[PDB]
Amino acid sequence: MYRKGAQAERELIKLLEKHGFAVVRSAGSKKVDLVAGNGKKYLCIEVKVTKKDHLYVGKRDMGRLIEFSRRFGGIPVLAVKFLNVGWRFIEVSPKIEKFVFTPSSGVSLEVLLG
Amino acid sequence: MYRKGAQAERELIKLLEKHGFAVVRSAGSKKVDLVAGNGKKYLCIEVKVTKKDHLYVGKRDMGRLIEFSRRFGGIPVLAVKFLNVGWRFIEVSPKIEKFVFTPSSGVSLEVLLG
Repeated sequence: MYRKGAQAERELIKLLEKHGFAVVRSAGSKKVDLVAGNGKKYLCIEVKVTKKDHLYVGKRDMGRLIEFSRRFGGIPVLAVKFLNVGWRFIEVSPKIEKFVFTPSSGVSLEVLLG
Repeated sequence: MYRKGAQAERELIKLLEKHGFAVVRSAGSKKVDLVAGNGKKYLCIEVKVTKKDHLYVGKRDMGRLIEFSRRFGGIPVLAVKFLNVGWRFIEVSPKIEKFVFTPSSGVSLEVLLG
């Protein structure tokens, strides 16, 4: 186990924990990368990291995130670390046809409050 | 890096999914083994396996379980697979720290849920 993006995941887990959330990273790779919760809000996260100012994500992966989050009772979140601007969080919808994003598509960790 | 009873954990994941739950297994072994949700109920689970007809559960594990469940906002659950008899569950109260678990002192998956 341990995806190639394992280091990025660890960093996020720390950020989230730093904000009062309990978090676990998945051992298998057929669900979502992380699942977090603080008693009020519940997050199901897919983690990515890029050097560009835009990123393309496959339907398969995003469809999986949504189906999982829906059944679990958590918000389907794509966390992207743009190696220049910082972490951006995007709540994805099944209405989306092509999953390509820029930072303005998401919000900051804090803003993601609720 | 892989824990004993990973086979039992995979087994419990299927059972839960049969009941409508979305579930992930933890990569690290410092939190809880499984984390589940169905849209209205959230479970944080500690998985155990024994060839005996009883199992002593320590203070350290239960304290770890209760604390993580409290922060995450899920029901702390101990799940034990008693070979030659089946799975048994018990929602652990924050007022208990150690105990000997037997198949009868626990409940079936159906009752833990409904």
